[PDB]
Amino acid sequence: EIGPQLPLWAWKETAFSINQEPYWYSTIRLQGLMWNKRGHKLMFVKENQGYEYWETSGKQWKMEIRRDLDLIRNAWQYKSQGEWKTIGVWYESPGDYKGKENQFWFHWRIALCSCNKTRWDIREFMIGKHRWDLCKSCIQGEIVKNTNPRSLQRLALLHLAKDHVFQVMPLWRARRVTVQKFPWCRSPMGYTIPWSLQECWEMESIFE
Amino acid sequence: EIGPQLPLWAWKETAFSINQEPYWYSTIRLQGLMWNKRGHKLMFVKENQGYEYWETSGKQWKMEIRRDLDLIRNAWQYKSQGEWKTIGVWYESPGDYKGKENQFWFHWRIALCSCNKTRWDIREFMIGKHRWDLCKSCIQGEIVKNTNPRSLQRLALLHLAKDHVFQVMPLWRARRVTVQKFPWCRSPMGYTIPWSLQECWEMESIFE
Amino acid sequence: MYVKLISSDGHEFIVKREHALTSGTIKAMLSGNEVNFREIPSHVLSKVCMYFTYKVRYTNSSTEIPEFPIAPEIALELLMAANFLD
Amino acid sequence: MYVKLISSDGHEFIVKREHALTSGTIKAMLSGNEVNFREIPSHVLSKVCMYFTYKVRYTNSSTEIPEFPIAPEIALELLMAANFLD
Amino acid sequence: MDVFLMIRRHKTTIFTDAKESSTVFELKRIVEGILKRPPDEQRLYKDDQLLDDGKTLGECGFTSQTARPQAPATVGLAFDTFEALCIEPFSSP
Amino acid sequence: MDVFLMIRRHKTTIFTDAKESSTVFELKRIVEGILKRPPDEQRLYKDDQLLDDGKTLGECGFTSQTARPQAPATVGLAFDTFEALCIEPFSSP
Amino acid sequence: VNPTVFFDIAVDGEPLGRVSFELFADKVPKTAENFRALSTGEKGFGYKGSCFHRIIPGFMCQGGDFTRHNGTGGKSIYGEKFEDENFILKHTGPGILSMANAGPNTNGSQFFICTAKTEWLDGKHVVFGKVKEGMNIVEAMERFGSRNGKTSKKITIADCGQL
Amino acid sequence: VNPTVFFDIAVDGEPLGRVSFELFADKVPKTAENFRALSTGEKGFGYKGSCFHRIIPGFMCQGGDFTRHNGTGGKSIYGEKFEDENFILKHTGPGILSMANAGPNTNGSQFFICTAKTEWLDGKHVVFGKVKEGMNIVEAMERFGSRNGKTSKKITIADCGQL
Ligand SMILES: [Zn+2]
Ligand SMILES: [Zn+2]
Repeated sequence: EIGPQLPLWAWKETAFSINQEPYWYSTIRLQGLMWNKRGHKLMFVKENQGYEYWETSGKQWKMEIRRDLDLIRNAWQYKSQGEWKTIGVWYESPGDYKGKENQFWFHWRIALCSCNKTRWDIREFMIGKHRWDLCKSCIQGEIVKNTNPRSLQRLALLHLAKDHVFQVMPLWRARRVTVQKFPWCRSPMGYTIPWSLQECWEMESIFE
Repeated sequence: EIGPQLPLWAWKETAFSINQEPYWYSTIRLQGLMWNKRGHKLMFVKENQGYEYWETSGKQWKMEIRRDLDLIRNAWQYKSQGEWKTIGVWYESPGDYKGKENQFWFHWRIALCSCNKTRWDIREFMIGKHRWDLCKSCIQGEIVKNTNPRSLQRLALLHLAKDHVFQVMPLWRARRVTVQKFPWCRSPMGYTIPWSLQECWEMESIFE
Repeated sequence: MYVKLISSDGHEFIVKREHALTSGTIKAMLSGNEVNFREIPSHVLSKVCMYFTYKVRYTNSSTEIPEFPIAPEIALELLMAANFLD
Repeated sequence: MYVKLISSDGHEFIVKREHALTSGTIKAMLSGNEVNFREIPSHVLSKVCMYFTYKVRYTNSSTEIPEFPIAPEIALELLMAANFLD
Repeated sequence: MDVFLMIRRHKTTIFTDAKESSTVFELKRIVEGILKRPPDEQRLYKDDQLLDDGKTLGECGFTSQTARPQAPATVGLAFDTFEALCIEPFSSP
Repeated sequence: MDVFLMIRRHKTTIFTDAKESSTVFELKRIVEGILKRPPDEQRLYKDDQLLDDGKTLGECGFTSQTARPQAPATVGLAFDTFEALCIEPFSSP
Repeated sequence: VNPTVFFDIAVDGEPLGRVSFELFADKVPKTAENFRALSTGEKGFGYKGSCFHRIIPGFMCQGGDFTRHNGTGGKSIYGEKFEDENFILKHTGPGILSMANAGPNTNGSQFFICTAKTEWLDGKHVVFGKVKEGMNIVEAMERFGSRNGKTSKKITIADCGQL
Repeated sequence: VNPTVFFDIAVDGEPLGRVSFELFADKVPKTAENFRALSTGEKGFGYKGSCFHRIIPGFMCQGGDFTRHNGTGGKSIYGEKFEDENFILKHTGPGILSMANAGPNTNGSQFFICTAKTEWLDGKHVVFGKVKEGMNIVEAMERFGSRNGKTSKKITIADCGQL
């Protein structure tokens, strides 16, 4: 042979009735294998009239609080700009869901990825640099944080940051936190089939 | 020493701010370790005007179908008695949720556990036998399947089957199926803090 | 209107017929007054008689449904008559 | 009412003042008629002028919001004037 | 708010349901069709104190909570730890 | 349903918005405040055919879809591949 | 070729089930022969009548003390104790059988069955058996364990023999 | 005590980042010394100017062919090829460095870095290094890989040396 490129082709069994064994089960196996020890995790600090979490990032923080109220639910207020906003407990229609809490999930997905999200250095992209270190979902978050919501800087930068590849984050990820209940994420657009250009152009960054 | 009872006491690090290291992180680690290669899995067979699944149990079957309709959702009809019932796409209130689809999840949890669920042998429990092989959630399902909904046989048997221990099934379980969307389970009572005696006494079995 | 039940030791009961039709065996015997049982204990029969009214009264209403009090000791022989009756 | 813009090569434009206040630099210059730019390309200035009306007209309505057509070649130097203007 | 009552004599019991506002005249009528006796030989007893015909069950002490179907009360009849004991003949052809 | 139009002469362009039902009299009034000339030396041109004052933009060929703000059309004035070229003096003090 | 053994489990009187173990003899003859001899009991002493003295749920189940019944015993046909063997075999998930030793070269008669994908059980113990039939019985036994290893009920072996 | 090395990555011209590797010399002197000598290049030939010829996303990244640049090369200071070494070390998750060989006792100069908890890479290859700083750079390099191993762009090493 030429190298170690055996993996689990022989050890793959499946074949019950799923068929199409290559590129379907192997893709899921690789996606699960890659997302085991990659990323950060939620942690609990401070306790005054509420449970507070702030995660372990060091560069892109995110503060969440949960009160002792809602005796049968999940409030899970999170800090944006300078005020706390409720994630939501129950929405009558799906339209009220997609458009009221996408800001939380958009920042939550980026804050879990492990990347060098410091020294934005706006002098980049000025002399022909692309900053290949960041992912597709990380540079978008950096642009959202560092740009006015609707000026001609979220649009040119997004166009210049289209060649970056996107990593599929499984739904079972963004979980396994110390919290035993957690909010339910009824939205797959943030993790697979990522956000379109028309939705990142009209989003307000949590950071001030 | 006396045996191999080292495990990961030294390898456990945590201690960021979680504290209470014993009995909290070790419990989660053991729960995850036990539920890796235990149970059955969903499989896809047949395809006429709809996708059909029937799982791999051999004793307690469960048929599910999904049509090509709902172009942006999840119908996921399942067979009960002799008719198909829709799992649900969106519920206005939590009250409409808990009481309209608990029958699906109750049978889904039991059908995944790997136990000898054959030869019910009603002559058991007649001369002083308890059938310790089955779990707490498996004997309840057997009683529901093999008893009239409200006669004096779901009540005495449930009282006689109270000493069985219950195994905690994690929320991330009952997943990882070939289906890339799946219905969302907005109910934790079926997997943790198991069903009370007053709810298993008024439940209709899927099997006929 | 009223049906008659006889226990093993002679404990004799009168039951309203509307509650009597609940039991399958009682329905079969009445369809084919006075009903006799041979091995049914008196205490077990007394316990099982009340369940008929408990079920009939609460057949429609489902507000609270208080739990049925069954002692662990008596539950073993409660099924003895429950299986035969149904 | 109307403000005047001058490009690098002499391309001269007239813009309604309501759209003119959108740019921060234009607002600062008017607060402190005629505005001159030194290094702004003519094509880039023509492209950026239309975005003012596109934003003003669609500031409130959010029904469809058709995508803004930007060629990949021109986007590199579009930011050249976008950063200076804002 | 039905109240369930029992009349336990010698070895047998008679179980019935009534209303708290309902008087004991209908309770006597119930046993009229059982003992086949005129309403003179039967006197209802509550605990250890005499019960009269003219007073209803509302103020007699019977309550829905204390007369639940799970544990109906017993009053008995005449011609805790201990209670009355008497005889009863069967119906004649 | 505003229609956005351009008048591109020599090197400069004049951009404005109007209505499809709106006539060209107000369009001429717009350039009245720009060129400071009476409404006699200006004749609007569409493509290569003469445009008159008495016909509105509704039937002239202008449509909201074809006159979107992303790509407004150009008509020009007088005193694809190629178009008219002329002179324009600046405003005098 | 490979010898096999069967065990009958009883939980506080009434039996629970039957399990079958397959012993690898070609890869390691010594410990396989020792286990087979102890199970069939041709020298008087045998595995019959023992008791599983420790169960860690989701982790493992240890047993095989037929002398003291306290986990401090151990015996073999070769002698009181012997030394280790080859480490060619490795744990391959749940339901795998391996001898348990207090220290290196201290293998006696205390075996244990692992019902999890334990990768760190390498270089310290010899693995020699795998369950053939009766995995549900193994789960039923292990469900009665506890974190401290104490057993709520007595799980014993009623019968032993070789097929 | 333990020697360390640094690498500078460049993806199609402009550089991407810097990574640091720590080499275990006490546990295995031969392959560690060979890797250090090849990286610092005191015999003329070195790792400078090579190219990562195969990347499996979420799995691994192989490189180190400075002669043919096609994955069929290999050289060492001792000779064209040498034999294996001790297998005491084992893979301990992502970001671990190990030599890759086509067959047994065929270790040349083609190394690879694994960024996953691969447990089946045992008994076939020798593992000798672990990344100290620059894991994000390793992820950035590996993100450009593909299932077939083809690289959409050329990822090369710009500078090499020993701290
Ligand atoms: Zn990233
Ligand atoms: Zn089970």
